[PDB]
Amino acid sequence: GLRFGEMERDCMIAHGAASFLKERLMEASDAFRVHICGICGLMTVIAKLNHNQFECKGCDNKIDIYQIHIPYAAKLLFQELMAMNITPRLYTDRSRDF
Amino acid sequence: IFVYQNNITPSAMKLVPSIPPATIETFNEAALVVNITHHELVPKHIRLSSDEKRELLKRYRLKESQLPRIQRADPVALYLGLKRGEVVKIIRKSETSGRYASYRICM
Amino acid sequence: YDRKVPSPTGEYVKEPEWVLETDGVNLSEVMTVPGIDPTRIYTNSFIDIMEVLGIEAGRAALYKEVYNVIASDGSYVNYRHMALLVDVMTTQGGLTSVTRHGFNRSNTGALMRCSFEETVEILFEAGASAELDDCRGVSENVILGQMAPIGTGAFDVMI
Amino acid sequence: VGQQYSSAPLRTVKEVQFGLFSPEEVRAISVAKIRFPETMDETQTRAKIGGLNDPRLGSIDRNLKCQTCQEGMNECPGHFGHIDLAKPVFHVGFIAKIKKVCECVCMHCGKLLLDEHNELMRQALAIKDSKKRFAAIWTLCKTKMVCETDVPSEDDPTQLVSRGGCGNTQPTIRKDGLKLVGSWKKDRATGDADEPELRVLSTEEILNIFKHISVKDFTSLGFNEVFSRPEWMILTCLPVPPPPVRPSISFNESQRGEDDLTFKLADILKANISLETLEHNGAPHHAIEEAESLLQFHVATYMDNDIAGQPQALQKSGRPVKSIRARLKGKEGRI
Amino acid sequence: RLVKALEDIMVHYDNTTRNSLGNVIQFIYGEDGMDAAHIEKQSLDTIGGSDAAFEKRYRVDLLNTDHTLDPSLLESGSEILGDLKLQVLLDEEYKQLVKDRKFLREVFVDGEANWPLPVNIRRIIQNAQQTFHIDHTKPSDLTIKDIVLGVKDLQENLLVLRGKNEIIQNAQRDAVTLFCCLLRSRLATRRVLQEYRLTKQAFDWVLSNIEAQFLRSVVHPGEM
Amino acid sequence: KAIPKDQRATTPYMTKYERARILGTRALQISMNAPVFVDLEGETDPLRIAMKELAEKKIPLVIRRYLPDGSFEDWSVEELIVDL
Ligand SMILES: [Zn+2]
Ligand SMILES: [Zn+2]
Ligand SMILES: [Zn+2]
Repeated sequence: GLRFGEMERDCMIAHGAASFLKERLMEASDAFRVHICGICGLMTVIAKLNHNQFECKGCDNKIDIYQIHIPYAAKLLFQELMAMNITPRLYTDRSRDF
Repeated sequence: IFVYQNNITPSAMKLVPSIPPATIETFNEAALVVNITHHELVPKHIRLSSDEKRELLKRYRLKESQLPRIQRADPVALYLGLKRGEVVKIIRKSETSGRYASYRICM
Repeated sequence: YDRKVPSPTGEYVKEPEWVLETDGVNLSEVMTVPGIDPTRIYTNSFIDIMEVLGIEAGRAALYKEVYNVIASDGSYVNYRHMALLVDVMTTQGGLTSVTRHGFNRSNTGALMRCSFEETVEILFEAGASAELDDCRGVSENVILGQMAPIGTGAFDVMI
Repeated sequence: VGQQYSSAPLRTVKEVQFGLFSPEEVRAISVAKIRFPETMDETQTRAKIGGLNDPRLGSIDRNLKCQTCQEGMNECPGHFGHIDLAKPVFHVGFIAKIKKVCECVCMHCGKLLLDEHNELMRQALAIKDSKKRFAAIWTLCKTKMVCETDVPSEDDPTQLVSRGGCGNTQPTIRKDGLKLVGSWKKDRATGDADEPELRVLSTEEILNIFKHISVKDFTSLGFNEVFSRPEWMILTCLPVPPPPVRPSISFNESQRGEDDLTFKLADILKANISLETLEHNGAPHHAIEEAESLLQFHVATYMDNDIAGQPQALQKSGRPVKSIRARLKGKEGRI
Repeated sequence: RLVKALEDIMVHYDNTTRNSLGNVIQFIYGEDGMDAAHIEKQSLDTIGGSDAAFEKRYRVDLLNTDHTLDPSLLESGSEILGDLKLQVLLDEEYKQLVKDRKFLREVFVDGEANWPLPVNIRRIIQNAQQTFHIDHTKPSDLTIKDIVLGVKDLQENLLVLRGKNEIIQNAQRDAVTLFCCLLRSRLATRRVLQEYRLTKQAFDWVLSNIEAQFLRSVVHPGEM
Repeated sequence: KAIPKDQRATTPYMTKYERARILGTRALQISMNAPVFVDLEGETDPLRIAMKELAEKKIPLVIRRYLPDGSFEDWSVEELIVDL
């Protein structure tokens, strides 16, 4: 054995060790920092760090913008998914517009 | 309520919603020889007014779709003439907490 | 069968009673038969109880049944657990099986264990049909380097 | 995790919407314009051209310039490019979809082959599941090959009800490589109407049919009108992936090596350039459609490799390949 | 296969039990909001016995020579013989005990008294017998009000839900019904005086304790 | 979608998962040579230290409890009662 399968994963969820499950199942790929537009979850934010200017253009946002961390693999995966006309809208709230 | 003895004409059955908004109910005598609600395993189902229902969804902040469900064809629901959308409060006994109320929304 | 019953003096009394056990089922037509208490009649086929007495009854039955299986081993398990099982198995108005019904789902998302290695055709299709992933699953949040909203990660800490 | 500041609030991802880029959108979001298949040379002098990796996109050589966002080859959410295709091309991974859709809607008017008047069809429309609906409708109406003008009412079959008007016949579509072919006929072996007719369903045909369809029709199907319009399963505007996506291998200074992805983009850009040229200068009519199937190939090639022909070209005499399905799989199987 | 079906169900901050879709599966976890590990099997005395022993045990009648609190048990036992205003309280107590006896016999038709419930009261008491060194010789300095009104306020605090509205306040009452039955049956005036001579402090302590243990027994939002 | 400091119905007490994630985070910072708000009685371990800062209600962190509807409640570590 020695692998960490669905089975030991469940036990860890029971224990409620949320952050452990993250540290184990994840691949240490150093978390990356990206700027996301709050209206169209795409990484289309020009982060001018020195002039506190952000801009999303096309969307017309200089205020509704967030900052998030994700593994580098994640970022490439998304840009790649963008490269195929697929939109991985990332959003920062569950309470949908419903 | 129409209490037939043996069976209804599959044609006469297409003559039920033929007069909205009024509703027609069909019950086979045999199904009534015994009142299931009196059974030892059937908790008491209490219908909620649309007001009562309203307050329900509010206080638990629920979408109408997140409530446990009861089938419109379900025996106890047929018994109370529930209609898709109405909600029943079910008060049952419990070996955990004396009383325990649950809710089901007819579909 | 034995049957603790209350006495007019108050104490519980073992007041024995006759019961018929059957090897076949027809709940619908036996309740009616006169001479029987149609209130206490029971079957171990919860599927028949449900059809005749309503899902809430069925729920009780299904529990009563799951219970005996464990009890018959001398074992004991807290009500809350089997209860929860019995409920999940019920919330939809009918008896839902859990020994895998669907070949795709039961309550998951379009990312967890991206099985089929077709995260290829799955993503293309997910783009087609504007899919909205809730991200409440452990492994979906893994791919985002996040903790899932469970135990430790079911709330945010702030400054 | 790194350093510096950000007046922007830190937050976690909660939901995730999946859609398809609209042609409009890719242009709103893109910062480049890409015209040259070249990269960093202008009369030897190293730099970059207003063509590929350069305009507003990130940089190399450890230069902090990039869409006035600074930072450099790190802490740089690669910025996307832009590039207009001549005649509309198809997206490899959706072709199968496109068919299934074309066989569900009547050509010319873009209306569902079956309406509410059909009781069978009603059952498939109540189903609230993209996979199921789109599946339940397709198997049900792919059969009809005549857009009905009138269908027997819910009452006496004596009276007929008028609906989408265009009793035009529907074609039988068969997939051939990267194109869609369909056959016609006035009934099956009915007097004065035998023998089929084979023509190729172009991309412009497909666009009008997918663009004329109305929301209530996408609905029955798996579309949202907001994040996914059937019309967006066909490419008009190619979103250009930024440099971090396709890194340029470099040993010390002065040594080639740009990712296979930048190569398939030169092909797409060239297969696009020779296409614009022809339609403008000298159009030999149906002699152009051969440079059109090339772009249709390099756009399909640049995204996936699993057809009759495998474009392993590049700079090798020993044919290699790296699309994107090939990259996702390597990372979907690694994660 | 079981883990697959319930792997997404958790207990939320509204003390509810739902799945990833937000659908309600249990309006209160385990119907009582309790955490299984803080539960123990205890016997609800009230159900069993003859109606007679029930009365010799929990019945207190200040307006009646024979069936009243012998002044050995209580300090104000002699000057309570006949307090009209106090009988009202005792009567309202005894009434509640009877309503309960009936309720428990409608829930558990067996006559079965032993059921798992949070907070092992039997212990807390022995944990008062030798913690304050109580001697069953001198009377208690306990007021018939201290008890009756003390036990009555305690119940206001158990709390599993806090919603400040009509619905939730009922749920709260529900989730706590069975446990209070046990509470009332154990901290009944005779018992607290004739069965385990508690003192205004030992008793004031016990009350305080039960509230604590009860609150540690509630399920934590987050439990999977 | 926010809920005023009054009207909060959630638990007054700190859940084990919350008290477990706080000690975690805090402990982390301490391990990263962060300013400490307590007087060590000669304690060296960060977790050990965080337990003390939690013990002396000196942790400027706030727990934002999300309901399943989307709304939320904000409780300051300081308020939350810490029994367990
Ligand atoms: Zn934007
Ligand atoms: Zn940049
Ligand atoms: Zn048409």
